[PDB]
Amino acid sequence: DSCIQFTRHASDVLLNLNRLRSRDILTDVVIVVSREQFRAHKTVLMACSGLFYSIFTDQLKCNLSVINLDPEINPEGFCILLDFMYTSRLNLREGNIMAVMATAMYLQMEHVVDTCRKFIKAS
Amino acid sequence: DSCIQFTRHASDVLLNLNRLRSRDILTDVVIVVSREQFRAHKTVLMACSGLFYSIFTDQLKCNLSVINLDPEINPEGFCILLDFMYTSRLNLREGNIMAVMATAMYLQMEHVVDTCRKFIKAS
Amino acid sequence: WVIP
Amino acid sequence: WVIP
Ligand SMILES: CN(C)c1ncc(Cl)c(Nc2ccc3c(c2)CC(=O)N3)n1
Ligand SMILES: CN(C)c1ncc(Cl)c(Nc2ccc3c(c2)CC(=O)N3)n1
Ligand SMILES: [Cl-]
Ligand SMILES: [Cl-]
Repeated sequence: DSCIQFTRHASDVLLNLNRLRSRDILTDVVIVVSREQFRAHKTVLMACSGLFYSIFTDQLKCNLSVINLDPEINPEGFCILLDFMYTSRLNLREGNIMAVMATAMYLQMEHVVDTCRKFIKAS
Repeated sequence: DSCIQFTRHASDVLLNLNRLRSRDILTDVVIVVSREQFRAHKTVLMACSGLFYSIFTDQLKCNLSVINLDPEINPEGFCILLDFMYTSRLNLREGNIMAVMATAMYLQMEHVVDTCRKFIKAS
Repeated sequence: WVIP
Repeated sequence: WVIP
């Protein structure tokens, strides 16, 4: 086509979606990880995760307001990944990298799994 | 913070949100423009437009499944802007620039209004 | 704005 | 991935 493009548009959209999350505006699901609860937008979860994409395209699960993750999933690992989904920023540290990689493999977030494997290989 | 960042994350999120729109997955509103109907995600509309942000933060309008725009709004101008919201790409042409600018002013999409003013000033 |  |  003959379209023009606004370079910062995608980043600005994601920044506004994170503002809506922080104010709990139009969130339509709660993700339960052990005792911890995380509110989010189903569309953002699907856009970032192969696991949520599969869950919310299912004709029965698409209507659930609560999703319980596998009890092996660490709430901190999930929190770091949910923050990444809404910001593009990953808080990867020596003390959390194993829990982050395991959570990203479960959530099917291929690019996060890739950087975790590389950071572990370096050490 | 000490975060790392994935450069293509925001663009990849927006690409997946457009894939959901094209398949009509988790769309939660219909925007009526004269005789024409456009399905979309309220969160994406809010993230892109000052008008939709105001509408869907309203305690009564947040629950509406149908929004009717002002009859002066051109369906083609709206279609081009909805495509821009989900792609960052604007199909700006000599034959549509006046309808696109008028629709962007109504929708409160400041960056689109700015490029339309500049393109009109050049001609 | 750019030419993509 | 980059240092933002
Ligand atoms: C694959 N596909 C057509 C598609 N359309 C829409 C959405 Cl929201 C979607 N999201 C999704 C699927 C798989 C994966 C991801 C997002 C991230 C990832 O590493 N794998 N994937
Ligand atoms: C202004 N604010 C705190 C905010 N938070 C969340 C959202 Cl979704 C939002 N969106 C929005 C508001 C105003 C405008 C836009 C989006 C685009 C624009 O040109 N003006 N604005
Ligand atoms: Cl990823
Ligand atoms: Cl804009």
